Amino acid sequence: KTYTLTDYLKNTYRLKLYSLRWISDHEYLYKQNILVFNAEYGNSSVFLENSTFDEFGHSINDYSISPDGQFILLEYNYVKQWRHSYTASYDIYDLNKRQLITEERIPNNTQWVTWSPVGHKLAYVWNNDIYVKIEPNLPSYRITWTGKEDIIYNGITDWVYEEEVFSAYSALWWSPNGTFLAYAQFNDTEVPLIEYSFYSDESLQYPKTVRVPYPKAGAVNPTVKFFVVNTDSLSSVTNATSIQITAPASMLIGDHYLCDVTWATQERISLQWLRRIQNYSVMDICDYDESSGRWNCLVARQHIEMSTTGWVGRFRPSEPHFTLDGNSFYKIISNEEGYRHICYFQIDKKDCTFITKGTWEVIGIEALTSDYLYYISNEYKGMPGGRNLYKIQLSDYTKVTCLSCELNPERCQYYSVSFSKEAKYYQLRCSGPGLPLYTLHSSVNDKGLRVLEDNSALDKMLQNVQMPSKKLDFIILNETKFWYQMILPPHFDKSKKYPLLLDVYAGPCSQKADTVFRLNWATYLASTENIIVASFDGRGSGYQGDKIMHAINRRLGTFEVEDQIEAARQFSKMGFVDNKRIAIWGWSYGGYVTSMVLGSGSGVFKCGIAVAPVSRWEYYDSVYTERYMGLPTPEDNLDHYRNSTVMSRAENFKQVEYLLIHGTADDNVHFQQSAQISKALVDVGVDFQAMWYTDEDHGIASSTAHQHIYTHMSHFIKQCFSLP
Amino acid sequence: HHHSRKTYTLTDYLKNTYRLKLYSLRWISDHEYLYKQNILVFNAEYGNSSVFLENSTFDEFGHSINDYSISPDGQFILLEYNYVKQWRHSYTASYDIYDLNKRQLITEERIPNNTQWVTWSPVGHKLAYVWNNDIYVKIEPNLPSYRITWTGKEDIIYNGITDWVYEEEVFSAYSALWWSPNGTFLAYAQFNDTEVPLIEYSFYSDESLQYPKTVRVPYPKAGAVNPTVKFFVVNTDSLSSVTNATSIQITAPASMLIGDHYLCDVTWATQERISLQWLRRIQNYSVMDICDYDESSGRWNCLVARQHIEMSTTGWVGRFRPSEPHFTLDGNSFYKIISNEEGYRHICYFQIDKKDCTFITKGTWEVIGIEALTSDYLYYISNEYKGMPGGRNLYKIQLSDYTKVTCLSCELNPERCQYYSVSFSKEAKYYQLRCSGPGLPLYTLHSSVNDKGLRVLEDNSALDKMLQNVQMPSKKLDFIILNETKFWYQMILPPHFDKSKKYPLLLDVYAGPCSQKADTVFRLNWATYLASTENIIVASFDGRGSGYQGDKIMHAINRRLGTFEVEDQIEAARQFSKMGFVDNKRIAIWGWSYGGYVTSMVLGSGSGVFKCGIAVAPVSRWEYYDSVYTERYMGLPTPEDNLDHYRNSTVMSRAENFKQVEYLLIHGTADDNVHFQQSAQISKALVDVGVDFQAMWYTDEDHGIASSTAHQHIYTHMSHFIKQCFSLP
Ligand SMILES: *[C@@H]1O[C@H](CO)[C@@H](O[C@@H]2O[C@H](CO)[C@@H](O)[C@H](O)[C@H]2NC(C)=O)[C@H](O)[C@H]1NC(C)=O
Ligand SMILES: *[C@@H]1O[C@H](CO)[C@@H](O[C@@H]2O[C@H](CO)[C@@H](O)[C@H](O)[C@H]2NC(C)=O)[C@H](O)[C@H]1NC(C)=O
Ligand SMILES: *[C@@H]1O[C@H](CO)[C@@H](O[C@@H]2O[C@H](CO)[C@@H](O)[C@H](O)[C@H]2NC(C)=O)[C@H](O)[C@H]1NC(C)=O
Ligand SMILES: *[C@@H]1O[C@H](CO)[C@@H](O)[C@H](O)[C@H]1NC(C)=O
Ligand SMILES: *[C@@H]1O[C@H](CO)[C@@H](O)[C@H](O)[C@H]1NC(C)=O
Ligand SMILES: *[C@@H]1O[C@H](CO)[C@@H](O)[C@H](O)[C@H]1NC(C)=O
Ligand SMILES: *[C@@H]1O[C@H](CO)[C@@H](O)[C@H](O)[C@H]1NC(C)=O
Ligand SMILES: *[C@@H]1O[C@H](CO)[C@@H](O)[C@H](O)[C@H]1NC(C)=O
Ligand SMILES: *[C@@H]1O[C@H](CO)[C@@H](O)[C@H](O)[C@H]1NC(C)=O
Ligand SMILES: *[C@@H]1O[C@H](CO)[C@@H](O)[C@H](O)[C@H]1NC(C)=O
Ligand SMILES: *[C@@H]1O[C@H](CO)[C@@H](O)[C@H](O)[C@H]1NC(C)=O
Ligand SMILES: NCc1ccccc1-c1ccccc1
Ligand SMILES: NCc1ccccc1-c1ccccc1
Repeated sequence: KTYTLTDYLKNTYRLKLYSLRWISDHEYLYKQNILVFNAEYGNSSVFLENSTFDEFGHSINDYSISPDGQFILLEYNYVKQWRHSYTASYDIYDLNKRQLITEERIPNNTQWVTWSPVGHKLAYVWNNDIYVKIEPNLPSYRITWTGKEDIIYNGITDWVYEEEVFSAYSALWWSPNGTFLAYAQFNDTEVPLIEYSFYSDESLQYPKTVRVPYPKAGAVNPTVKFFVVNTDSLSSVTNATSIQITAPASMLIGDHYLCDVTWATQERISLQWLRRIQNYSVMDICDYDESSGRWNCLVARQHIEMSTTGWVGRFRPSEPHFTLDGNSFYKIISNEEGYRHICYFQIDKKDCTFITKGTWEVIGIEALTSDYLYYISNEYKGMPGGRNLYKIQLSDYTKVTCLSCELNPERCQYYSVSFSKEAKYYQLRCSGPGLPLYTLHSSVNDKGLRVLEDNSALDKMLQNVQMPSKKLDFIILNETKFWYQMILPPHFDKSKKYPLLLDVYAGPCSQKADTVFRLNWATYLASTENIIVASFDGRGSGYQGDKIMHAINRRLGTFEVEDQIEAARQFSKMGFVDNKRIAIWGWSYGGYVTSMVLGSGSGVFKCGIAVAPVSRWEYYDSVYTERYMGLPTPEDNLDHYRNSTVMSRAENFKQVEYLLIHGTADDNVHFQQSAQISKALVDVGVDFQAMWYTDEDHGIASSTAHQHIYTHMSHFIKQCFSLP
Repeated sequence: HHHSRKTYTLTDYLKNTYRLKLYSLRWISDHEYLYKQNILVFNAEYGNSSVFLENSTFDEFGHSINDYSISPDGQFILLEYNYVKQWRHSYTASYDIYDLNKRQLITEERIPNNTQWVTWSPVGHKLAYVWNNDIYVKIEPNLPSYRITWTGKEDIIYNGITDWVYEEEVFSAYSALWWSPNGTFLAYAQFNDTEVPLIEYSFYSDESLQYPKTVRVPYPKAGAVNPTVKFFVVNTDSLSSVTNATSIQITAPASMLIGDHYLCDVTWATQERISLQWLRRIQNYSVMDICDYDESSGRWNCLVARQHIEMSTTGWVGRFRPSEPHFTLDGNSFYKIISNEEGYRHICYFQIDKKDCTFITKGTWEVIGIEALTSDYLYYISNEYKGMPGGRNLYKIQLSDYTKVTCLSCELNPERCQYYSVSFSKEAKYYQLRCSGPGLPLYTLHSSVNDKGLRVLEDNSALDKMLQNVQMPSKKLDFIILNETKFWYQMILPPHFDKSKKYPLLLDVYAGPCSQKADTVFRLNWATYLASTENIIVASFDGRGSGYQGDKIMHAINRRLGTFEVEDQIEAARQFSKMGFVDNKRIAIWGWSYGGYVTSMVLGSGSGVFKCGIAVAPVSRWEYYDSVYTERYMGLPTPEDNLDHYRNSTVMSRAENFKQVEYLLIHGTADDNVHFQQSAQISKALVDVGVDFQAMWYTDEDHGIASSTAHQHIYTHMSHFIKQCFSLP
């Protein structure tokens, strides 16, 4: 038998995870029941039983143990908002007594909650204001009084900061020992609202209009203010006093963003700010002052990170990792040859020294100790789509050890890591070419303690199914390596001609050719329909240096689009591809590129599917769009904004079969974007197929809609490929 | 060859290869009408037409002239430009006035931009116009206008113009202004939408609009808060530029003010007598008031003795609304189509001071409309000829002798003409007949004194020439017996139709209350193409709920929408397949609006009769459609009325059954009538039960999906879907 659409949609074959949350430097929690595990022995006692909260009445979505292990926070009444944001009810459970607190409870509709990093202090956001609980059963102190729905956000992000800047709803930062609470304040007063209908359940007589403050390209952005409150000197008599830290003079001169918050020590915080033109950012290092109670960020302690060839950072400037004394830090920046490497900074000195070098990139700094910096990179075998954990000796930068490279080179070439509280242990997460493998390691000697999850259950289930394989490789274009992957049908025959589906994203810093094992739609297409599904990382793609990544700076809808067409041409020349049956599909940026490709009039592609595509860049949000496109003004980049629309390519869609799909409640890529594509196609008399999804957002992630869209897409591709 | 090789193609339909010529005229007097070659004044009797306005006269105008309107006295012309469509009847335009005698544009005190309605008095050249929701009157075109109302408020208070629901469902017009016969009085309605909830939807506009617009329209859905209505009459002769105008309120009868009600008809009877019809929100009870002007009061008074009640125990009253009265010259009598004791609609003769009327027509057929009445004759359209409800003829009944009824149009050309409408001159001395009948449309002129044909105005001979060579389809108009009742169907049959072959069939459905889809009208439409080119039979059926056949058939679906009319369409297809020439592996159904709903209900019925179908802008559940139309047939969506059937006749509840059929669902996103909502709820329900189907939204299109480009796209799209459903290459 084969891996079917049903298998994909119903998860017949499930990849087991081994999700753990470190509680200390040698203990971690795991759900089977919730057990505590020992890293030394692997023994486990039950921490809270299957039904410890039986007579609760509510359904528990998640939990959060306080750092000192004295209280547990139960989260229920989960209502998803955007990508990361949501609302929930909360209860505090005294662990020393095993009983829910009933006094001064956390209110319903709480936007964000968090423990302080030590002890059991609590900070939550409710109705856009910040409250603090020193003790779970004591009244909370109100920190901010300016909270206003859709307008002022204290300690939580607005739509655009949530999606594009912090990848989080929270804008609350505890100092390491919980003394200070730092937060951001966002003002959306003059930011225009995107409006769309929400139809809701059949019983709703009149559709509801959703209105979300959302800055599209070149519109009025939110403004940001930054505060730090002392949670140890809180009065129950007077209103708490918040100390503002103003953005540096180089940022105040125009529109800007707060793009990073990172505490260095107990009395030192680092903030990164980004100009609206995102090629200039500044890091301030701010110290708490004694006989003034204020925060001072010495002009001399400013660190500038700018780019001559593009934007700054992969998606934002990278975060700093301070040494314990906070007089030094490490961060990933692109070197003089454009490759992202770790640079070592002195709090006071302008120049940093690079501690990594080469024609590969550091992905992330993972942990810092007294003697070692740990990082993940794609250095192993010059493969940008592999991921390995390396150890770098701080006293000698040349002494670099790959901790994961050789553990299982056959099945594992893509690792992530999770260190214990003080990096004494680490769990390795291999998502590698073979089935995922989760292993525990002692960092003192780098030996492997034990296998946590090996997916042998999946492994034997899969023994009985004709499974596809992955070919990961590169082609040469202009004396440059460009990587691609193919999901090849089972019993693949080089001498026979297969239909090929080109799976595209191709956004700036994207990577679609990697060593990750996946069970997805492509898996079914290859396994059952005998379709090759290819992906390709061309210009604009990430983790290969700025020469490649910055190629599309200010030129979205050009090189990354052309390169996808070129990749398909190269794939025809591999001899096992039926060039009468090449297709392309993508979601979001992938939707855009698919559409741009189908409208290019290249003649390479028979058909395509665009899901929730951007159709023109003025329709998309400011932070993301302007990062690559600049501003849509006559003095900046209007001409290319005007040039890079799918609408302008409508005529060329006469040569191809198109499917356009979009959820009507997409807060991210607004239905508007597809509504304009469809209108333009109609206006030039192009026939095509469409599908809207009522009330689905950008994820089209309802169990039923998810199943419906993939089913619908399968029929379209099978129809396009003459597959019965 | 030399035999017909051509067919009527999809391109022919979309590009208008074969154009039907019309002959639209407008009577100016009792013996002259206007026409357009250039604007001429044809003399009806001789044919001599002197030139009235050359095409060039407005070349220097600087704007494209959408329409024109000559004052009743031919002294002034109204030029309409900057036309901006709103709903089905409503729009906005600029207006200028050209003095026909003085030969130039009036520049002083011009009608403002964004005028909602303009109209001449029926005699002379008084003017009434609505702007910013208020009424203004110009006694002369170049003088300052008199402001009648001061209460107009966008979306809240409408003066002399209807709100959404009154435009669409009650008056079929934007104006709520009615001049008295000689222009002395200007009657108007005033609607109040303060608590009517707003439908809201996105308008995407030109691609240069960065943020979509949200359109907000006061629109009462079934059971919602309705607009209130007040009625006024102002004397335009006693206007002054020193005091504000005095509007005299005419209140509704107490039997109406007791609960929610509507004004459904306004009809002047004389210079000093107006008749109002009012309808209760439960639309089974209506009251006509008849109101004389009082000379000493300066007020209007409706005498309770002259009050007339029209009701129905079986359904609603009127075909879509209570019928309009047609008054005798003295205004002491009127004629009015009402349903007789056995449910057939006929002309009843009423006396102003009397309760009981006398029926002037009888029979198992119906009067469609009263068209004209004189001292000696009443002229009306009916479907009596050959007992064919889908046929239409002009009849003449003698007022002094009801047994003397003459058919004026029946026998003119019986073979090509079986469906007529009429246009009478100002005092019925001449009339134009429009034959749309089985053959090519024919326009003729007549004098009513001797009823002889004066001339052929337009005979569509150019089109007859072009068609002489193309394999056109034929129409079969016949009936079937069901529960010993005749139900009529039509078939657009492919050329060289062969009884022995098995053709695929498309059920073209509408099936709304008082609908008629089986008639004698000649049409060049999508159905023409399907038959001519694709060899598909496209049939239509008038089952229970349909009109022009009596209340027995028409009221069968009262309070029961989505039942018998739906069931009868399914039943029809069974009959068609059992006629022997239908391939019942290939039966499709398609409809728009109510027809979209019926399509959806049929596809979701689980009958197994249909392979596929297309629903365009369908209603999906009655709580989503407007109060006036829905409640007419469905009552209130309340537990103590009809909530049960409201909840029971949604297409959503039938989602599961769509697993058995190929479905295409189409809807314009800016549909102000049947909201996109209705399809959005259908789609969600089909997604929820894992049914695959096909969809197409039309960005910024409304209920008509009428844009040149969109119109062509949807028909191309549907053609592909139907061709693939039927395995047609
Ligand atoms: C959020 O920003 C808005 C817009 O800048 C601020 O509103 C202005 O406040 C000033 C002084 O209070 C007034 O004089 C202006 O007229 C306001 N403009 C508008 C558009 O409202 C608002 O004060 C800010 N709120 C916070 C809490 O910072
Ligand atoms: C802390 O600050 C808040 C908001 O600034 C105060 O609450 C307001 O108090 C003023 C008078 O001082 C009233 O006019 C407002 O109506 C109050 N707003 C609300 C509902 O909070 C609060 O009293 C302050 N606490 C003190 C006394 O320091
Ligand atoms: C339109 O109708 C509304 C009611 O729907 C009228 O508003 C009322 O006005 C009176 C007196 O001004 C108030 O007592 C009521 O509270 C209002 N009604 C409600 C409930 O809103 C309004 O006057 C009408 N408009 C006009 C000018 O006719
Ligand atoms: C693991 O085992 C030791 C005894 O060998 C015990 O003291 C410790 O508490 C255990 N930890 C857990 C997680 O139960
Ligand atoms: C949260 O909401 C529910 C439902 O209204 C209510 O019964 C409960 O008391 C609320 N809990 C809190 C913490 O306010
Ligand atoms: C936390 O840091 C603050 C500020 O430096 C300091 O006063 C305090 O000692 C620390 N708390 C403890 C007891 O760890
Ligand atoms: C940042 O971008 C602007 C606009 O593209 C450009 O003119 C400027 O040179 C850039 N600044 C830096 C510091 O590279
Ligand atoms: C129409 O014809 C009549 C009769 O022959 C003629 O006298 C007249 O000039 C024409 N009509 C007008 C008023 O132009
Ligand atoms: C209508 O608008 C145009 C353009 O704004 C203006 O020139 C013209 O005078 C206006 N017409 C009237 C009669 O107000
Ligand atoms: C007419 O009515 C309005 C308000 O209803 C008033 O403002 C206006 O001045 C009145 N006209 C005069 C001057 O009589
Ligand atoms: C129009 O009607 C009014 C009301 O009956 C009357 O006073 C007036 O004389 C009429 N006008 C003419 C010129 O017939
Ligand atoms: N908004 C940045 C982002 C982050 C994660 C995934 C997708 C996207 C995205 C959506 C739409 C268009 C371009 C990117
Ligand atoms: N609103 C009555 C009407 C009149 C003319 C044409 C269609 C319709 C209509 C639209 C939607 C649903 C039911 C009827």
